[PDB]
Amino acid sequence: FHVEGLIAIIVFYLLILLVGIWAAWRTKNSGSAEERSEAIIVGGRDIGLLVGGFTMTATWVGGGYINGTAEAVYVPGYGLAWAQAPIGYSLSLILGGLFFAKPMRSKGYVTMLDPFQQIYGKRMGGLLFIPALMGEMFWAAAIFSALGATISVIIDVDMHISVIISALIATLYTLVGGLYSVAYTDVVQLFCIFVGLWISVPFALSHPAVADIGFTAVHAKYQKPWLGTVDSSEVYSWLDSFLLLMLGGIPWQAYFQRVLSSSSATYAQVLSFLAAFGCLVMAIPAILIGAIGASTDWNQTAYGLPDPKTTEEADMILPIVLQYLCPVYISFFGLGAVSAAVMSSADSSILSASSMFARNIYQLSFRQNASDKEIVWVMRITVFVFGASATAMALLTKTVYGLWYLSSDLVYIVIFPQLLCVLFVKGTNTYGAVAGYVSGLFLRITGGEPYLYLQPLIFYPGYYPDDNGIYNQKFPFKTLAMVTSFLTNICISYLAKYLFESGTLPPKLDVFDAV
Ligand SMILES: *[C@@H]1O[C@H](CO)[C@@H](O[C@@H]2O[C@H](CO)[C@@H](O[C@@H]3O[C@H](CO)[C@@H](O)[C@H](O)[C@@H]3O)[C@H](O)[C@H]2NC(C)=O)[C@H](O)[C@H]1NC(C)=O
Ligand SMILES: C[N+]1(C)CCO[C@@](O)(c2ccc(-c3ccc([C@@]4(O)C[N+](C)(C)CCO4)cc3)cc2)C1
Repeated sequence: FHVEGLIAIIVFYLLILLVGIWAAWRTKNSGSAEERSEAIIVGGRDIGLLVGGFTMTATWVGGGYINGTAEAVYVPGYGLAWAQAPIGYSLSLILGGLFFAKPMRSKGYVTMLDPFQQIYGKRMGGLLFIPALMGEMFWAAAIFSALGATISVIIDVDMHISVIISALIATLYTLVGGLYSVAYTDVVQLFCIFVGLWISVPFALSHPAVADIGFTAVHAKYQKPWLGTVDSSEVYSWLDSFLLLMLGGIPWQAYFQRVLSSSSATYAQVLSFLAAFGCLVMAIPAILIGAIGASTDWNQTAYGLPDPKTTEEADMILPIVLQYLCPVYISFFGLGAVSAAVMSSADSSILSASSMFARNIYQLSFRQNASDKEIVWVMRITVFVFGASATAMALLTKTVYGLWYLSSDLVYIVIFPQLLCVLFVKGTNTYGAVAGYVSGLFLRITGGEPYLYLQPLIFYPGYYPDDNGIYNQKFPFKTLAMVTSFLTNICISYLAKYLFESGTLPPKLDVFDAV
């Protein structure tokens, strides 16, 4: 109901949009003359270390990660040792920039699936494009729903209007400016989230009511000592989640698009390392906010005796702290920081998915004669369509976090093993890749999603028949699936690639090219 909140938010939006358009105008005429087909997707192959590092740091830290870290820190049963998102992201980026992204940039690509369409073919590229698009779209939709909840609670305005205007801003961004605008707006929002998060903490910390975390950490508190141990019963599950965050974060058109624009491979790996450092340094505010929220005495605050953890409203602790433990003019800063992180992740995801589609699907499946113009038209139209679909998914999907998680498992199981095979383990043909993708899909689908009821059927040891009926299992069931898929891929690919010249084995038939 605060009229000045609308003023501040719209001023922020208009200013940063002006920055994005001012960035796009200069590089309107950039790259080669006939580079209109690929200027958007490639970024001119010339960005600095600073810009790329800031962009990647803003891309991974997109608000949803902040909320997840706060939840893992705050919710009882969880703990700081259960907040594997920051550490997972940091070591994922370090491993990426150290091992991968050297040969991905040294040769010179445009999208992720370039090795896929080079070694398997267009037929496999058009089938492997789906998981990345689905994952990016559901991630963006979940982050949008988070933004809507934050707005609808911090300000009295409804979530629909704010979500739709933010989506309109992102669509204008990825229409007008290809990659330079996204990068410069990423640096703007990264600074914004840094300053907002690190200015909203001390005011809440020194509240007269909340007990100091210097003691509210070890002995006995209202919620729980927020450290959080790993149960001897379940250490596999934590291993599985940690592995998923380490490895499933590597294959992503966001990071791959950022590395595919560095001026040189060395600058690309330094970009990845600096992005990891930035994620590490931006982790701390989320942990501090979680500690602040966990140490409160909610009865004597303005929220009331029913704690958020006791009202099933704990899914959004950070806005509660922002709007209750801090005054109005710092609550606005915190809300702006959250919105900026959301926009960074949203624009990165939309640009990545639309780039992948508009290049790889369109050029290599439908049209190659329209070499320059219709390609840029396809990118802009696809960006707009994906923005509209993001609006629809954010608006009318009650269960979107489950879709986000399911797409994360799908990517981490099907994309990473094939990417690793085509990069480091040569000799694999399309037969083994097809079989491994099929096996991974079967293992994921028949294993049963915890948040819906497609088919939760497995005799997996340690399956837990909880109250809602989702007999989920505590054994990893995800890393074992991915390792089985990768091993099956490599083994049968090698067996076929040798068997094709043995006997009546493939003397005549060739389902796909093998010689
Ligand atoms: C949660 O916080 C509330 C404060 O909003 C606590 O209420 C407080 O309760 C005590 C105990 O009754 C009140 O002290 C005395 O209350 C009587 C009425 O029963 C009154 O006639 C006396 O003059 C004296 O105030 C105290 O006033 C009250 N707080 C306020 C602000 O009025 C509540 O006890 C807390 N929950 C728990 C479990 O302690
Ligand atoms: C306890 N909950 C609330 C329910 C699910 O388990 C959690 O601990 C949780 C939260 C987030 C994730 C998560 C998984 C994948 C991804 C992602 O798609 C995001 N990126 C694409 C940004 C990189 C990593 O892959 C992000 C977050 C996984 C588990 C959070």
